[PDB]
Amino acid sequence: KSCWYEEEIEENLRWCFALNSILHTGASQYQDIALLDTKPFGKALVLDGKLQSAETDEFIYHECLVHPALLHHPMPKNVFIMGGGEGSTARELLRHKTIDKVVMCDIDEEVVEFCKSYLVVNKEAFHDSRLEVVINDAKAELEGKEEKYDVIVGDLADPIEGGPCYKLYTKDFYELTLKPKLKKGGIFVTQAGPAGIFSHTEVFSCIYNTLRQVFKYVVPYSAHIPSYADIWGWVLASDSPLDLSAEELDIRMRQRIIEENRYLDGKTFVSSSTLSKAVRNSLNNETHVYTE
Amino acid sequence: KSCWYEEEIEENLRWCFALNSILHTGASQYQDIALLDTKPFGKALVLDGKLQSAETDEFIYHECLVHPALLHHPMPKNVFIMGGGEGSTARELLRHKTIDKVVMCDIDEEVVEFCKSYLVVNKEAFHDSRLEVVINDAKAELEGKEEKYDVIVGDLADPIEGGPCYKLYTKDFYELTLKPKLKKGGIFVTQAGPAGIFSHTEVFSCIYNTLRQVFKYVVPYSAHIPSYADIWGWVLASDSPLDLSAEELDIRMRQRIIEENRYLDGKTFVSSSTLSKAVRNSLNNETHVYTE
Amino acid sequence: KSCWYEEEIEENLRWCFALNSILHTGASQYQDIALLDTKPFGKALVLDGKLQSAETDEFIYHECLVHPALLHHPMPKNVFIMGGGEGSTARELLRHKTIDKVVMCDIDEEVVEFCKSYLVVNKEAFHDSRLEVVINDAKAELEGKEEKYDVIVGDLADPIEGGPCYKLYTKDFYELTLKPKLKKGGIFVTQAGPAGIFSHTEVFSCIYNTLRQVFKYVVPYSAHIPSYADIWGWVLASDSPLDLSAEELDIRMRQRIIEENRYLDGKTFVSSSTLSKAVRNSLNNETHVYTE
Amino acid sequence: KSCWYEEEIEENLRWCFALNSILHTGASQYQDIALLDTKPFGKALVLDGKLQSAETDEFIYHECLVHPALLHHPMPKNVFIMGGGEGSTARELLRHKTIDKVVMCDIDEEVVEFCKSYLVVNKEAFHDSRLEVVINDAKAELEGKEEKYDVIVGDLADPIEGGPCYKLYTKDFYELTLKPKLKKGGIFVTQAGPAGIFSHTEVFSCIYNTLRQVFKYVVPYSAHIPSYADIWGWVLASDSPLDLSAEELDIRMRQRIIEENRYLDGKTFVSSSTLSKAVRNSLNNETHVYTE
Ligand SMILES: CSC[C@H]1O[C@@H](n2cnc3c(N)ncnc32)[C@H](O)[C@@H]1O
Ligand SMILES: CSC[C@H]1O[C@@H](n2cnc3c(N)ncnc32)[C@H](O)[C@@H]1O
Ligand SMILES: CSC[C@H]1O[C@@H](n2cnc3c(N)ncnc32)[C@H](O)[C@@H]1O
Ligand SMILES: CSC[C@H]1O[C@@H](n2cnc3c(N)ncnc32)[C@H](O)[C@@H]1O
Repeated sequence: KSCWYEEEIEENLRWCFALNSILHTGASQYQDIALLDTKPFGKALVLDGKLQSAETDEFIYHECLVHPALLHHPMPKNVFIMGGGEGSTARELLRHKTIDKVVMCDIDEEVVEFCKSYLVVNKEAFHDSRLEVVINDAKAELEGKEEKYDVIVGDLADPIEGGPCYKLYTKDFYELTLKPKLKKGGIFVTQAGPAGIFSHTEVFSCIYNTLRQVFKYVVPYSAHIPSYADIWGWVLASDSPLDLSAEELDIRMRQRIIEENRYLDGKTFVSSSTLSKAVRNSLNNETHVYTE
Repeated sequence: KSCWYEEEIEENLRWCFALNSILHTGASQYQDIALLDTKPFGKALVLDGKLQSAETDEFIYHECLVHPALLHHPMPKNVFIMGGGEGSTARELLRHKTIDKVVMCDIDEEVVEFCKSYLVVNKEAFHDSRLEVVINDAKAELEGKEEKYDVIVGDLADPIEGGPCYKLYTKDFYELTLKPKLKKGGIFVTQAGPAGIFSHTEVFSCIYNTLRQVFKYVVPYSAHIPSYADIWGWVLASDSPLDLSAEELDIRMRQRIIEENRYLDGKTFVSSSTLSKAVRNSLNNETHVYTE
Repeated sequence: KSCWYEEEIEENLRWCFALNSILHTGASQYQDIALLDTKPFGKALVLDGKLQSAETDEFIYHECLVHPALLHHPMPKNVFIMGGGEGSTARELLRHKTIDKVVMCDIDEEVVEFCKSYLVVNKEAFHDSRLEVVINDAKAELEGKEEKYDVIVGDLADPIEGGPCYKLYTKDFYELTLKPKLKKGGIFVTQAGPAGIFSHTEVFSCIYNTLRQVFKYVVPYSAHIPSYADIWGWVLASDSPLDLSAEELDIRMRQRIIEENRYLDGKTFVSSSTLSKAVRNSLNNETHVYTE
Repeated sequence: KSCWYEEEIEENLRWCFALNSILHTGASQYQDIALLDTKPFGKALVLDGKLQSAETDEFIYHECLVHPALLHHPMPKNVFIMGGGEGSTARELLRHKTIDKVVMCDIDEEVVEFCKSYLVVNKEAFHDSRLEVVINDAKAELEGKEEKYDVIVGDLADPIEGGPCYKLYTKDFYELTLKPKLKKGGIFVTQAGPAGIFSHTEVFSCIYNTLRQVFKYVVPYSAHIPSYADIWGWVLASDSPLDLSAEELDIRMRQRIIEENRYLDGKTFVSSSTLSKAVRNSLNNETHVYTE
């Protein structure tokens, strides 16, 4: 009971996990990198002292981030990840039998190399001949190449004014950089920060609203992640409709995804996408738009 | 911040709230009592060192516990609360225009008087002329009185083996004590413990399955409670169906409930009662029944 | 075991006391004020989240701050405290039968009023007809009045560049403001911050060295305070010698001080003033002088 | 900072050190073993969840434990350590040019091998040809061998009733086992627990008084150990006097000890052996004697 990892989730609120060990480290100019072996949540990847992915429950975040977008697509073949150095987003994408190519574009080579070696859940993903790793700022990569994609996946940090990832959540990014690189029928999905009853106002509503200014159809959704001590959110965006029944989603999963999902079925997604009264209300009334 | 309340909410997992003050304390034969003034969650009632109700979010637990059961009844008039010394269950029940009598049967008078003295938000509820307070074991109290109720509400602790509340979750209790004290068309609802992706197997699935042995129609549902750092669960049970649309629920809230709910609208209840894949599978495959 | 007061003593080092209650508060523009009722150390006065005085052991700090200076004086009659709003420095001074007048000059009236009411160890001190309370910056008070004193006592915060108390530790303060207000045979004593094996370099050595530039005789000394999690320091300074045997000090205490000291006898002071090898070495080699 | 080692060093009192890592662990029949890499104190050996030796300040404990005893002997040649598996006691003893043989008798081989493997500062000491390691209970080992020593060193745990080390602090042990294994002019020194203003009554005063029943000359002394957040105690005992000046001690260190001590000079020992008022009074009024 003597060693603890502690994080201040919100100020005046601390979440503490008993520690077995501090397994491996790196550090880059971009961020501090650590892998902790924790008692309640297993191995935990921590970046700049912030938990990113815990062994026991990261499947929830990665299944929610990836599967709804691909399943709403009629035939998703090629896909670009903004971020994703941890490798689990890639792992989940690669379970889709329709996928020919996944480009993982992470700014930090140290994250990629670290996780490739030490997040061994992703070992087969990292060695899948369909994966191409690119080391670059994702906005620069997208602007610089002509290739278009069926799905683009944002797996970056929250947009904080003055911060490194903000510019990949702006109206101008989505409109001028992102949409030109989606094929017809293309779907964007991004992680969209906390989506709790109070916490949803921090970035989730703004991301939803910003996407609403650019894409015709925008579907916000959320799920609890125990290790995060909150509900997390994601947003789908597309110029083609995003409206499938629970059973339609299930049929698509059984046909197209190798192995059973552990978190997500069709009903789970329908529930995730039915937000609570107050959260719906904030999203509907939100006027803030991220710009730069 | 200098002052903290710390609770080990699961083995190897600590949840800490910064404190403004420690307001009042009390004690009884059944439990120690404290009211803390916390920074993240306002005033928080703690019983035996376990958080019960926090000012900022107890609305969620109490709206979830109360409103679905009454809204699905054609005309709910009398209601009996097992426990509810804290007073927020009563507060919510008394928001219904159809209600003419609320019996709060809590075993611990010290809890009742403590909250009646110090939980300001329930002052008005405790003084409502429809509210009758009875200090007793709710099982004995139900057996010893022939009166029957349109709704019975379980607001007890989790059924822990050898614990004081266990016996109010057994098949025999439901079948031989509780069911005979429901009027025709009667609805029972109980709090049913943690309903997280892993925590749902502790009691929630067993409470669902136990009620399934006794009532024809049983509807489990859940919602995130920030202050608990988990999803929490409730189960409706009745020998008449419990099936209304979101739109019907919303009309009925407008007709029957004084002022606007803060958490719950019709679609929120639909979402709440659509459990995730793994949770539905546990509930549907469960075989444990609580018996003496 | 649930409520704790925590302080980061040095960074990466936390000292935590179990809390009974948060008894009283104030706040002024100068500082936050709190009285905590702690389990290990009793009642604890905390200013700006920093422990100042704990019930169980503040006698150590106040006996060490006050008694050596007065006892080295042949007949100390009038005495000025820089700071001392907490009242215990005054209490200790007032045990001297030679003392006619104590001036307590604290900048913060809220500290004085708070402690007068709630640090009831000092109740009789605050009501001693010999005490005069002045509310003012001590440097302004000393510069503005002509009255000279037999002993001046610094009971202020550590000198931090840019901070409120720094200017009362400078060479120019001691030389131009302070020494003119000492009578012949006058003794200055000030608290001089941490005096631990590593911590003594922060301010203790600089204070000692600064005093050395102004006063002929300068005697540094230190003692452990359990609640501080360190050795603390004080420095005597005078233009007349400071050299008494342990027995001479004892005889003076029995003659001049009402009641028995609990911490300090003559041998204790001799030991306190014999610093360890490394601390002596830092004090001897120190070249930094506080100036402004 | 995110990772902490926490130890409850007294009831209701927690001392927490930020961690770089958890280096190695081990176990035996007698205790669990861990080596932590801490921010405030460097590498720290922990036995049964209790801090033993920290890299930044263990020099203080080990110089205090060893050097006074040898310096007061005219010519100390052979020495027996009760415990000392950690190796720093040996390290210090081996700094003396007069020493020809050091017996380290520790009951736990796992402690010995753990520290011999992982405590770098003692590598050289463990490989010194004067050092002999014996794995045994030091009481049995002393009884079973007729060899006598110029100095015996107690480096054990505190005598706790019903504990493994209790029997190595009793009058009968000292009188019938230890005293017959001291050569004429022999000196015993033992660690003697906490020696704080309040903590000195736990064992320090009883260890002093017990030794007083058996040896003609007994000298208690103490020093602050930052990592322990307390003053610690040792007691010298001999049938010849233990009385040298600071100047004599310093000359003898120059003559006999390789390189400069970091903590201890002659005046430091004088200060150490001049206890404060309340501590001297406890030691001098004590009547408990440790007996079987
Ligand atoms: C905590 S951020 C999650 C991931 O996004 C990566 N990242 C941050 N900024 C960018 C960017 N501009 N383009 C691509 N990846 C990024 C980080 O290296 C990390 O792996
Ligand atoms: C935290 S338990 C919730 C409430 O249930 C009450 N309680 C516990 N057991 C029973 C019982 N058998 N009957 C009625 N109330 C109970 C407690 O006093 C508390 O206020
Ligand atoms: C923690 S500082 C200790 C005391 O010194 C007081 N103090 C701080 N600055 C000054 C000053 N310049 N003159 C007199 N008292 C002061 C504070 O109000 C507090 O009571
Ligand atoms: C923390 S106890 C200090 C050392 O004493 C050792 N020890 C405990 N009891 C005895 C004993 N009876 N004889 C010798 N060493 C002991 C332990 O293994 C440890 O290394």
